[PDB]
Amino acid sequence: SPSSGLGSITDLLNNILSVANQIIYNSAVALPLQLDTLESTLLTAIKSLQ
Amino acid sequence: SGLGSITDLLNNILSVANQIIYNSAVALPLQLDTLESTLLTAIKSLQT
Amino acid sequence: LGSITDLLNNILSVANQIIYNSAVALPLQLDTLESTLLTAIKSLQTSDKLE
Amino acid sequence: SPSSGLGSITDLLNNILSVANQIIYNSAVALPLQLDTLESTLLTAIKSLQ
Repeated sequence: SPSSGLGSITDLLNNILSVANQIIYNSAVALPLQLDTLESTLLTAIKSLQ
Repeated sequence: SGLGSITDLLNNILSVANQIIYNSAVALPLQLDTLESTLLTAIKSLQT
Repeated sequence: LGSITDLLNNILSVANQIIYNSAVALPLQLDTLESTLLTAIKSLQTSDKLE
Repeated sequence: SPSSGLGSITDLLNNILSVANQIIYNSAVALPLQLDTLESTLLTAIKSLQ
């Protein structure tokens, strides 16, 4: 209903898209980076044994 | 169910999306830290 | 109802599944990874006391 | 594009759907694959002292 209905719906959809964009950053960049760092830390501690 | 209920759906989706931010940016990273620490101690108990 | 209502219902549905994956399935895999590794390390100690 | 197509709204819903899907793949498949690859690497590093 002019023009706010389009505007209010458009604004929520815009919020949701920015959050999902952040979630895809967390899952495809941040966490994979955290797991790589964790692997090598532990991998180093284990090789530190022999 | 006019514009209002669609606005409820949107709020429900936004709220759930927020929970997913918590899980992925807070809970999982913290779980990984706790795990890293537990294994680090155990490996270290082999050393000394 | 309806096209937008249908799309939104789908999105929500995928979202609830993402909540399960990230709050239940992944933490379970992390716990099991921890358990499995601790067990490898530990059974190794138990293998020290002999030979 | 004709107004009947809804314009702003329709593209947003498609993007959010596309992203949600990629998030599903990352949490259900990619991260699990990386976790398994991690566990093997560490186990193999342990297997190599034994």
